[PDB]
This record gives sequence, structure tokens and C-alpha cells, in this order.
Amino acid sequence: MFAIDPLKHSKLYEEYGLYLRPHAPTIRSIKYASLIHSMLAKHAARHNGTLINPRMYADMITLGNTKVTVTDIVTYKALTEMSTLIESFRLPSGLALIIFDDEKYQSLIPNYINQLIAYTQPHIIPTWQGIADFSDTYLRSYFKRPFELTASNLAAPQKYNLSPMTRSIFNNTGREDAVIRKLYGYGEYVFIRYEGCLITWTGIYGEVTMMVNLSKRDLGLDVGDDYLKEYKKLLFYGVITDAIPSGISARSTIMKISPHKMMNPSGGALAVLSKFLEAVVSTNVINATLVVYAEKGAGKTSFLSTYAEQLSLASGQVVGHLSSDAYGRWLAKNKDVEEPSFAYDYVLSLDTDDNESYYEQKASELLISHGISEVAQYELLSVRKKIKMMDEMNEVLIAQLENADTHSERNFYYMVSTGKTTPRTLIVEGHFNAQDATIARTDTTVLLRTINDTTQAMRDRQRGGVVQLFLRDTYYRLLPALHTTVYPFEMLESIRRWKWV
Amino acid sequence: TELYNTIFSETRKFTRESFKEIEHLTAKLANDRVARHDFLFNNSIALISDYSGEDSNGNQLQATVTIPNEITNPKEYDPSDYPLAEDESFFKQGHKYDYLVTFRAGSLTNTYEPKTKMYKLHAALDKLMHVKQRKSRFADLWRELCAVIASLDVWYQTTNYPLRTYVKLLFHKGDEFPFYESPSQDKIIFNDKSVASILPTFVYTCCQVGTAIMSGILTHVESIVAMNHFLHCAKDSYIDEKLKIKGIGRSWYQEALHNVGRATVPVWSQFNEVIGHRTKTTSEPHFVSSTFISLRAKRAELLYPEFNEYINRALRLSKTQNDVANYYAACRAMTNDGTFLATLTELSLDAAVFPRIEQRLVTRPAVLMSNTRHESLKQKYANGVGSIAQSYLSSFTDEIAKRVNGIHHDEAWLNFLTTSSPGRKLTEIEKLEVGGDVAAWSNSRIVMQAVFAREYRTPERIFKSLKAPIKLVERQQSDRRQRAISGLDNDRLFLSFMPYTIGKQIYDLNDNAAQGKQAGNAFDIGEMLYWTSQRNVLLSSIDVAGMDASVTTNTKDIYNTFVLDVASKCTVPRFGPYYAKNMEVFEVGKRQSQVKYVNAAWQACALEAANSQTSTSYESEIFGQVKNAEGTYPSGRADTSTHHTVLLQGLVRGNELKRASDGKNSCLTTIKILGDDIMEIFQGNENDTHDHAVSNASILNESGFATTAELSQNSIVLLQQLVVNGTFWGFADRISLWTREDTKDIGRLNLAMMELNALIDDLLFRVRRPEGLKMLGFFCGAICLRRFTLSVDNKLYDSTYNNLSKYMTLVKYDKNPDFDSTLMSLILPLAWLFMPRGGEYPAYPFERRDGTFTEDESMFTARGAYKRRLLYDVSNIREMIQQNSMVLDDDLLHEYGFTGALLLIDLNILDLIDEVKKEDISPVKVNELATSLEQLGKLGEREKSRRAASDLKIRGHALSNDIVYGYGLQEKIQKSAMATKETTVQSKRVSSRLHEVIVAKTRDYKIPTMPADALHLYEFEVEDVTVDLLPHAKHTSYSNLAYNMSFGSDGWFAFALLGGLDRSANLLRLDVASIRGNYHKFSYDDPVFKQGYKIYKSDATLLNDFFVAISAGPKEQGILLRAFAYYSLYGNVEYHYVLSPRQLFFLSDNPVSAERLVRIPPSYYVSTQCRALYNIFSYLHILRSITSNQGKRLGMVLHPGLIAYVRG
Repeated sequence: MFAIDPLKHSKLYEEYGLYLRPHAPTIRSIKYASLIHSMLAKHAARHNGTLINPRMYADMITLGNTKVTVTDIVTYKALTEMSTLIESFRLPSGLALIIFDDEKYQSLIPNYINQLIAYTQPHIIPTWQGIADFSDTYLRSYFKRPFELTASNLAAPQKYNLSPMTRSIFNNTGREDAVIRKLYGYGEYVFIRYEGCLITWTGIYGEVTMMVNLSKRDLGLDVGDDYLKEYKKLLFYGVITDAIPSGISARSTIMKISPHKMMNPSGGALAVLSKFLEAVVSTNVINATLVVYAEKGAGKTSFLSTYAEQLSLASGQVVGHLSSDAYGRWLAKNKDVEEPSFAYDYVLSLDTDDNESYYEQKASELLISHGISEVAQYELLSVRKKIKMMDEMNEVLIAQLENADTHSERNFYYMVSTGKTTPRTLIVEGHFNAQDATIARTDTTVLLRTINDTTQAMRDRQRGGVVQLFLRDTYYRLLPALHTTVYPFEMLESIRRWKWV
Repeated sequence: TELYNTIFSETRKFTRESFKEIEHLTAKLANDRVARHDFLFNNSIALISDYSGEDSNGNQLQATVTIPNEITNPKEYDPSDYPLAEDESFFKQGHKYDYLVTFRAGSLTNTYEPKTKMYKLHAALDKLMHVKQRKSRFADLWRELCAVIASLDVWYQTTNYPLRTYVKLLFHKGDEFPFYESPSQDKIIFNDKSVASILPTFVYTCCQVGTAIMSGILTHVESIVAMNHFLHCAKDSYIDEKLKIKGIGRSWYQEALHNVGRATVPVWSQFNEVIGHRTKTTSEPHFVSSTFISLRAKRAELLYPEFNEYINRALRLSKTQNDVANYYAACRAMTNDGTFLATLTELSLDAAVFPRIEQRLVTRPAVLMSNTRHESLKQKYANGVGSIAQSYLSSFTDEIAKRVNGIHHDEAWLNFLTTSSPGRKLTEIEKLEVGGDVAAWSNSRIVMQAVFAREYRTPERIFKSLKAPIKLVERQQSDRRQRAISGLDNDRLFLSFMPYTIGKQIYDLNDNAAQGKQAGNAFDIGEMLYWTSQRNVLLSSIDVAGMDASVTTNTKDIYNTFVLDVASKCTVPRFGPYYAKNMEVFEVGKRQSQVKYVNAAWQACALEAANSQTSTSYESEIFGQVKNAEGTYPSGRADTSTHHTVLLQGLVRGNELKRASDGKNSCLTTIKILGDDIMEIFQGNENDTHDHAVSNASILNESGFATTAELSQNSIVLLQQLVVNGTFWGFADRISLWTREDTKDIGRLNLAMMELNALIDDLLFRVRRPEGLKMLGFFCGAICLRRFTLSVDNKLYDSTYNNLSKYMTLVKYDKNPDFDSTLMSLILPLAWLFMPRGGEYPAYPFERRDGTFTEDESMFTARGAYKRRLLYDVSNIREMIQQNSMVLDDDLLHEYGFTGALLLIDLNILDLIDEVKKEDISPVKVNELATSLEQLGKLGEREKSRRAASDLKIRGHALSNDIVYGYGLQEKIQKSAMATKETTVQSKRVSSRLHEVIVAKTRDYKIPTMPADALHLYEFEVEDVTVDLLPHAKHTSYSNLAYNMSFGSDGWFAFALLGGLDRSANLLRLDVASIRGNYHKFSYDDPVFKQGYKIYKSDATLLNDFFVAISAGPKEQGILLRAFAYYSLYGNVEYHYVLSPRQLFFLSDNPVSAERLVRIPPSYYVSTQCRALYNIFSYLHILRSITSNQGKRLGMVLHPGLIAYVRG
């Protein structure tokens, strides 16, 4: 007995690569579980969406050791009906409750099954990359077992002991399903269908696996292609499934691409993003702002520019986007003017790449004061030696967040956010969580992760890469993952799922 | 005619010619406002300008009544006092005023078109000036001012004291009052537009200054100094200037006590006893005397120079510790106002809840184990303050995890909702719909939980809650800012429940928290009383300014490491929607992903710690929806106090361990923490104590907090209770007899007297003259609470009026042509103030028939059923026991008007009030919601109780549903749920059912006597043998340990006679508390015990069904069987008195402490429960009459009917 009925919701199981075996004791057992699901929904619809004794229901279904028989009758009527249904199955034991370890599966479990989970030891099936392992007892007994055709495996199905009524086909040959279906005699078989990709790369430390929400036709990549080829599609639609640091770099090439199941976005990420979109739409809110934190080196401006464009197009309003080095490039010009400007077009004109930041100058002077000039010099230090310098960098950071002066950062975001000509909806980037007291008043702050080894992106660039790596490590030491973590495809899916107008 | 010329004002006793006169004059002040304007603004009072007299310590002082021009001639309204930003999305960032600026009341003009920002702004400023200022506790504000002025007139017997000239110079504008309030419009309507804007708060200010004079804290010249300082603070903005110099005007007392030099102080034992007195030095160390320079300079440049000159006078002319105590209480009366500080929450929001960064940035722990979303499951600090806190906290994790494993957390969550939720309310009534159909309108968390109970196990509930905003709701308290507190729904409350449950367990493993001691008596201050009697001790009341705004996200991560350690060590399946399972996971060092077994609690704690959003959203009428910046602490949360307590005790004790590992000693003896309040006590040399205190201050600064270090040799502060050298300096100006937090009608007015008696008992040991406070409470009961109006039927009008006017005085109306059932005004007699279930207020001497007087009932007299003995004391109880009668003299009781009060409390006329009527949901829906709510934790306890209740029902023994445990949750849902969002007010009237008993009970109406009130017939004769005093009577004669316990006073002499309070001196505990109250907790006047004793006297086979229906455990089962056994044998006598711990603060709770004082002849001991009963008699009589007690031994005489009732 599954948490979600396969005879009713067959298409959801087809998404996981699981096809029902055609119509034996397993065949009788799945119909018995369907009858139990229908009976449970009927009994739960009568009392506030709940079950009146979930330990009793759990014992009767999963253990199969309880008979309730009329010899109040009203309080036990539903249990007598369930008892006469389970007694007639004549099973030697009970039906174990079966859950997949996917989040998209767990969101679709009915309420009464969730009420039964608390009084049952369920059978939890692990998922490797969103795909449940096909070698489980129940998934082998109830579903068709998949068979993978590759470029070396490929032959007619009579070479193996394959039959239409037992096996399903995973085409991983790099060829069309019609060509395999008419040219190798796979006409009567059913092919499993995946919509994303899984790529294995070459890493600094090994090999790196990446799940992508694009098809292999749309993502125009082959084995051997460079990491910088089709980089923006990978950035907008990819998630690296390895531990940090995963040594992906600009020198990475593709070892293998296979079709894989698409990722589903997280619930809390979509929740906080839809909270922001509700603030964008509503007329009761004067100013709406999204604060996005990211590690220094993640390529977050390139995504958030496109995000701001798509939000302007789907919304019909003007979206402003300050960079994460906005206050630094402002203060590197205006730290001596007694009454400097806070106009949005001036601050926006100072957000270019060819303006140096104030904190970069202070960190570069701090590195010169310790004789540090090179990446090889900086990497060669111990951890205590680095932390002793990052404490001095925190001393130069604290002076700009401690008060509300005219050159303070809190006043900077105040005079930009509450200006006349500034747009209503802003997207502001930050480097670390202590700016939560300093960036303008929001209710939605997220943390962004990309497909970027930030410490490898910083060592593979110019214009003071030592200062860049030093600031990355300082900001990492000040930025935990204490806000909700959001990927770029989740931020695009948030705009696509919001019903507009 | 006039109150300062009555014969009560000169004798302070009630004869028959004096009680009727006070009744007439207080009725004349309570009825009409023409007499109130005549009383407050009589022509015969001459305006005094210069004045002379004594200070609080008896030194001659001279002051002059001065009122500035800005109060009499207010400025016009300036719109730049409340600026906006350029976007006009909120008020300006640095804006000077957060409270009501003083201007002319007609100068504020809303000339703007509606649906405009300036229109909303001026409507809100109208609401600020007209609605936020009416804060009255009992009646209208002029009636409260009449009560204060009447009390001062009767006490001082004259009308020439400076507060009259202040009232006339501030409020006499024409022939009517300059303003008034209406409960129909709920605002202050101005009559004179030329008057100032802050001027309606000065009625309450004058009420507080008169309360301070009645207290003995301020003299008349000191009242001049106080009122001049308050008008000086009101010269520009009253609340802002009060808050700006609130600490400078108080903190001089340490320098004053330094310059005293020597003090002879009492000495406290470990075991709550005064064991001696010593003569110590009160000079301060050199690091304390360096702060005096900055305090002197800031005091000279900030304060009003009359108040500054008073402070320098107090610095010079003090010679004892009691001198500094008296001047300090005077400056507390001079700087605190009593009113609750309140304006628009948009003005105070940027100072109450806006986050801030101090000293330095807090970094992160190294993440050791991590989720597939890269969210932290396990983490550890490299070095810094997180490492220092975890070095102490990590030794507690395994014991706490063992404790957490043995808790059922679903039943704990349901008990947390039914009992002691932190916000206590959802702050507003909300709509409750699940499947496209609304269920109820409610604001209770338990009906909200019963509605959405089908998704308690569903994981999408948490992510749905992450989409909802966190609500903001404001607060009032006096001498403090507005303090916006947050409110959040049940699921954000559910995410913070397991961190609360984990951090709550550490209180049972240490002694460095203060939760165990809030009992309302002197046990709360016992450790400070012990450690301030010690020598070579350094006291530290270290204060962290604004802690909830100072806790950043990284500061939250310090407590999160401790929570994740305990959560990883434990084994808890099935917490919420979570269940224990294998989980793909990351680890440092490991390049691939591992699989670990993760229980439910660690999933919940990691998901809470990884998804953190603090920012409260306020819905404003001006600006729409206002959000906050992030990085505050919400404080309407489950783990709000435990977070700050755990974090501060971890930083302090880990600094102790860190100093030990660096090679330095610790001199720290104890710390006590309750969240934002730290109390450190160091003992040793000045070098070591200064080093350790500076290291604790620096390690708090390294954690991101700003600290003010008030550290002393001889004074300590915790939980607004100041102890100075074994002596409690109470704060009398923190209790407001006149203002409230919310505007609320009273209605019942027995509840009003109970509230007044509780506030009077709270002001009892923190006051200097309790007798004037008794007179002040008598007049606020005689003027403020004396009016009752009730709608009466037209055909039933005359026969109700004529029947009720024989015992009371009633004010009638002319006709009612337009409508039916006009309302009749009746005023209650003054005898209602002193009755059981009436006022229960301490009484003055009533004259008997012989010319003798009853006793002036002191501030320690018992309430409850013991007030019925005054009916017999007026009836000459000594004469009534010397000719063996029980006849109440109903004639003398009629001439004082006690019989009208007893007829009134008998006929329940004061219950007929207006009632807010709720429109309920269907009872099938109520049963459905409660049945669904029972399925969430500990299945089967309530349906067995319902089954056993039905089993008792069918055998002919029905139980009420508020006692049956399977019910009651049905009752709670039935009370707090509605089927609509609006409620109506239903008034009540007299009809034929009530008119019948009006006619029946008012023919003769003798006062009834039960057979059981023969126990009141006892008296005490005075022998010529002087009792011996306790040996601590000499140790408290130097430097009194309360403001009312000075040498010679009645509190001092009561302590010298009865002794102190003790937790282990329970000589008779069962036999005393039986005839007084309960058995252990079950009182005999509970429906539980009454129905149980009914089924006990019946067949015993139904008894176990009673135990199952009540669903009590076996220990309570045995206690309650022994309760029935003790009621069946020797349960006939019972006495039922009520005291309070704030009332008997330093004094003993045990009636056995009076057995050494009264000689009882042994021929009266005729039963096993005579001894405790007579001890209660002697104890309550000695506390009731301390004022005439001169130290003689008493001899008790009894009535033969009392002996006959105790025998059987």
C-alpha cells in the first residue's frame, strides 16, 4: 500500500520512471490498497478531514491484527466497516505503508495517510537524484523494471530476455526513439520519458555531476564541450549535486550527458518568493524590496538583471536593481563631499565594473601591510593567520554599519529607497547577514546559490584577484546559510507560477 | 458642608453623626459635575506663590510655584514637528519627537481632502491628541482628581496646600471644565480650544503627586519641586524630556551613600533570617568614584536647576542610610509620572523594534555536517565568543537530550496552546476556512488548531506559514517606551517550539536563572539580602541596553549550535509532520554525499534555523503596510526568554572557564539571569573583582551588545527590586492607582474593588505612610466606584423605587415619552465598602451603643469571610458573649446602613450590567472540532472520561461538564468561537421575576445568620503583662529594611512580635489549611470535591468511575480519598480568611507564630481542631489591630455557642 494510489494517480508514477505491470497475489494486493484508499477518504470526509482513531486504523491496515465486530455502535461504525473490508482480503499479514523520499511525492500525500504515518513504521524508499531505486521489492513486484539502452548495449530485444509485459525502456543511446523503435524492434515496448539532463564534468578535485532543467536538444551541448560554451543556460537552469567546494571551473569539459528527471523547486523557496510577488502586486504596499545574498563570485548580477527584466515584463512596472558593490562604489567617490547626491540614476551610473570600491581599497592596503601581494602568498598561510587579518577587515567593515551618519550605509539605503525618482520595486544585493539591519526594510530575504566554485572563480580572474579572494573569504566568514536558500531556476519558476493581472 | 470641616476629618472615626455626613458629601461629589467644579475650583482658596516647610528627612526647604509661559500660552501647531520622508512611505529617519508635542488644542486643523496622505496624517494626530490620552482606571478623570483632593483635605484638615493652587492655575478656565471625556465617542472632547494639548495628562500627574503626598514620600514643598519639574519637562515635549533625563535624576544615590561614610545595617543569614547587625563603611572603590565626575557634569548640564539643587541638597544633608533612602524615594516620585506612556506606534516603532549593530560583528561556526540544500545540521566554533559560550554549554547536551527523549511533544504542544501561549492571543479575530468553507471567527490558538487539525501532520503547512507576515501589536507600561511586541500564527509558533523545549531543560541543571522565585513575598530577594550582608563583595547589576534589537542573525546562530548539538544527540521520532528516516547528507572532508539517520526533532530544528525571518509587519492607517528591517528578535515567540537566559549564562560561565584556562582565578560567586537582566556577584580583593568584571563586560561587548556597567559595593538590582545593604528599597511609583493600559468599562464593580485592593496591597511595603494610603483608597471607593445606573420598566418603576428607597438613596428621572424602560440611578451606601463580597476594604472605628469603638483595621487585615465579623463587632460582641445571646442589633446595623448593602449583595442588582453578546457556532460543529482536536496527541484519555461520565449519568449521579475532562475542551472551543465577525451589546433590566423579590425581600429584611457564624464570637482582653520582643527587633532598629518598617512603626512592631517568614516552619499545615482552605490543592468549595463527596457518601462502586471521569492520576486519587476522609471526620468547622503575599511581605504566613502572644485557658480545648482554630483567631486579631497594640499580652474569651458548635 503506497501513500499515493498508483491505480488512480498513474501519471505521477510515470513521471518517476515507473509503469504499471499489465493485468497473481501482487495484482490482488494493489486493488486491495486502492479499496483501502477509497474507504479512508470516505471516512475522513465526514469528521473535519480527520480520522477518529488513527492508531486503530494503522493497526488494522498495516498490522492486520484487529477485528471490530458489532455483537456506542455509532462511534465504532467506521471501524466495523473497515474491519469487514480488511477481513475479506484474507491476507497472511498486513499492507505496509510505502513512501518515496522525494519532496514532490511528499507534498502530494493525502491528509489521512499523513495521519496514519505517526502510528506506523513506514517503508521509505530512497531517491538517488530524484529517482527512486528500482531494485526495491515493491517497485520490482508492482512496476515494470527499466532496461537501459546505451551505445554499447544496443541490440534487438531478443538478444536479452526482454518482453513488453515486464520491462520498460530507458533510451540513452543518443538517437531518436522512433529510430530505436522501428530499426531495432522495440515497437511493442514503452519508453520512459525524462525532460532534463544530467552532465558529468571534469573537476579540479575529481568529477562533478550537474542536474539541468533543459532538454538535450535545447541545451546544445555534446561530450567534450567547454564550460564557457552555453554558460548562461547552465547558470540559469543548473544545480551541482556535490559538496562545497566542488572543483568546477572554466577549464571543465563534458564527460557524459544523459537524459534525467527534472528537478522540482523547494516549497520554502517558492513561499518566500511568492511573498515577495504578493508585495509587488499589492496596492497597500508603498515600497517592495527583495534582498538577495550570495557568495562573492557566484555570478549573481548576471542572473538578477535578467530576473529584473522578466519581473518588469510579467508585472508591468519598473524594477530597480542595485548591485552588491553599490555602496562601495558610491563611497569611493563621495566620502569627502559633505552633502553628496543620493539620486537613483547617479548611484546607478556608479554601478559599473570600471569603478573601484571602497572596501577593495581598504582590503588591498590591509594586504600590503602584511606583505601579501600574490594568490600564492595568500593561499600559503595558515587558518589562524588568515582569521587574524579578517578580524581587521571586520574592524574596517563595522565603522560603516554602526551608526546613521550621512555617509553611513543605513542612511545610503534609506536615501536611495525613499527617494522621489527611485522605482517602486527594488532588488538589492548584499554580501553578508549583518547588512540585515542596514539594507532597507523588507520581509523577504533569500540566499542565492549557483553553479560556481566561488573560490575557483576568484583565483581565475584579474584586476587584483588576491583582494577578491580575501573579500570572498571574509564575506563567507560573515555569511552563513541562515536565510532560505533559492536557486535561479526556482526564481524563474516563481514568476512563471504567479497568476498575473 | 465642606470635607475639611467634618467631624470625621478631626476624629477619623465613624459615629452615627459622622458616617452619614461623609456619605452625603461623597455622594454629592459622585453624582453631579457642578459640585465637582465647585469643589475643585472654590473661590475661597487663596493662591500661594512662595512656600516653606520640611523635606522628606525634616530639613527646612523653600520653593516657589512657577508655571512657564508655554503652558498657559501654547504655541501654534507646527507641521515640521512630525516630518515625513521624500517618498512619504514612512516618517523621517531622524525625527526629533516620538510623542505628543505641546501646542494649542485648536491649532490642529485637518483642512485636507480625504484619501490623501496628509489627511491620514492629521486624522492620526487627532487620534493622538484625543484618544491616546484618556487613561483612567476607575471613573472619569475629574472624579479621580476629586478623590485625591478630598483625601488630602480630610487628612490635613485645611485647604491651603500648594496642589490646590496648581489645580486652579492649570484647570480653571471659565465656569466649566476645559475638557471632558465620553465613553460613547471614546475620546476627550475639548470645550476650551485655547488650552494646551498635553494638559489632560496633568490631571493624572496631579493625582500621582497627591498619591505621593498621601504616601509620606513627598511633602508639600517637595510637591512644589515635583510639579515645577514636570511642567519644565512639558515646556517642549513632556514624554520625550521625561525619558531623556530618567536615569540622571536617579543615579546620584550611590554618590550620596558614598558620602554618608558609615552605616549600621542588618545582617542576613543563609536561611532567610536576620541574625545581627554590623557597622560597615559605605565608601566606594576608585573605579566607581571615577564615574561620579561624568554624572556630576551631565547632571549640571541636563537637569532643571531646582531639581538639580534638590539633588545637591540630598547629597549634602544625608547622614544615615535612611536619609539616602528617603531622598531617593522622593526623586522617584519627582521623575516618574505614574501614567502609561503611549502614542502612535508608527512614532515609537523605530525605537522599539528597529535592529542595531554594536561594537563588532559576530562570525559563524564552521559547518561540519550539512543538508543537500547545504543547510547546517552540525556545526562548531573555531575560536571567539561562540567557542567560549559552547565550552560551557556543550557539557549539558547529553543530559538535556536524555530529558528530551522522555517527553511526548504533541501533548506538550496542545498543553502549550491551552496553557500559557506567549502572545496569549492571535491579536485579532480571524477567519477560519479549510476546504473552501469558513468554520468560525476566533482569536484563540486552540480553536485555530482545532480547525486546521487535518493538516497537523502535513509538511506543506510549514512552508505555507513561511508566506504569512508576522504581526505587530503595541504595549503600555509606565516609566518605559511603547515596546511593540510581535504576534505570529500557530505554525511559526510551532517552529520555535522544539528550541524552546530543548533550552527549557537547562533550568533544572543549574542555579543561575531566576525563574524559580516569583512568590510575591520576601523569598524573592533572599539571595540579595544574604549577599549584601557580606564583606569584600563587589555587586554588579550589568545592564544590556536594547537586547532584542541587538541580537543579529549570527548571534542567533550561537544558540542554534547548542540546539543542534542536543538535537543530534537525542532520539525523537514523530514530532510534527516529521519522522525519523535516513537522509542524504554532506560532511566536511567527504567529497561525496553520505547517508545518516536523522530523527524528527533535528529535522525541525535545522529547518527552523535555516529559514529565519524576523521582520514584523504593521498595518498603519497612514502609510498602509509598514515592514521592519531584519535582525531583531521577535519576542512574541516560544523561546524568547530562554534564548537570552541560555546565551547570557553561557557567555558568563564560559568566560569563567576561559579565565581558568588562561591562568586566572575566578571570584564569581553567583549569577542570576532572567533575560536582559544579569546580576553578578563577585567576592575577593578589589583587584581580582575589578579584573573579572571588566573581562565579563568585554566579553559581552565582543558578542555584539552595548553594556552600561553599574557596579557597586553596597547596592544590587534585579527584576526592578533594589536591595541596599540588607534592605529592600521598594519602587512605589511603578504602581498606578489611576491609569491603565487599555480603556475598559468596569460593569461589575466588585471586580473594581478587587483590583483596587490588589493594587493597594502591592503598594504596601514600598510605601512610607500606609494610613494615608488607606484614606486615599477609601475616598477612591467613596467617589469613583459609587455610581450605578440600571434600566427599569415603566409599569414596574414606582413600585421598585418606593421599595428600594427605604434602605438606599436613589436618583430618579422625570418621564420617558419617546422610549420604553428608562434607567434609574442608584448610589450604593458606604457600608458596601466593608462587606463580604462587597468592597472588602479595611474599616475605620464604628461606634457601638456604649460609646466604645471598633478597631481601626490595619493594612494587614484579612479579607474574605473574615469581614463578616464586623457585623458582630458593631453589635458589641463582648456584651453579646456576657449574657449568652446571638442577637445582631439590627437597629444599629440599619442606622449605619449595613442592611442596605447586604440586601444589595443578596439581590444581585450589581450583576445586571451590559454584556457583549457573541453569536455562537452550531454545537454539532463544536463537538466535531473538539473530537478532531483530541486526535493529535495522547489518544484515548478523554473518550474514557466521557464514557465514565456517561456511566455515572446512567446510575443517577450526573456530573457537570466543566468538571468532566473529556468535556471542557468542548467548553473552551464553545467559549472562544463565533459564527460571525461582529458582536452586539445586550443590556439588562428589572422584570417581574426580579421585581417579585424586590417586593418580597424589602418588607422588614432582618440580616440572616447561619448556624456556622458562631465562630466569629471571640474577643481578646488586655493583660498588664508585657510580651517579650524578638531578638531581631534590635537588629532592625538601625536602617529599616522597608520604607514602612521604621523604628516605632506598625510594620516594624508586627515583625518584632510575629517574626519572619520561613519555608520549613510548617508546625500545623494540614489542620490549619483544612479549615482555612483546601486539603492540598482541592478546596472544599470546588465542584470537583463537592460532587466527589456526594458520590463518596453514596455507593462506593461508582467511585472509581468518578476517578476515571475526572481522569486524575493515582497519586491525586489517593490525596483526594484522604481529602474525603478528612472532610467526613472533623470538617464541620471552617473559617475562610484571605491574605496576600504582597501584603504579608516580610511577615510570617503561619498562624502558629501568634500562640506565644495570647493566653488561652485550657478548658476551651474540647476538640482536636481547636488549637489551630484558636491560633488563627489570635493571629488574625493581632494582624488586624497593630495600630493600638502597645506590647501587652492578650487573653482570649469565647462564647458558649462557639464551644457548642465546635463540640458538635
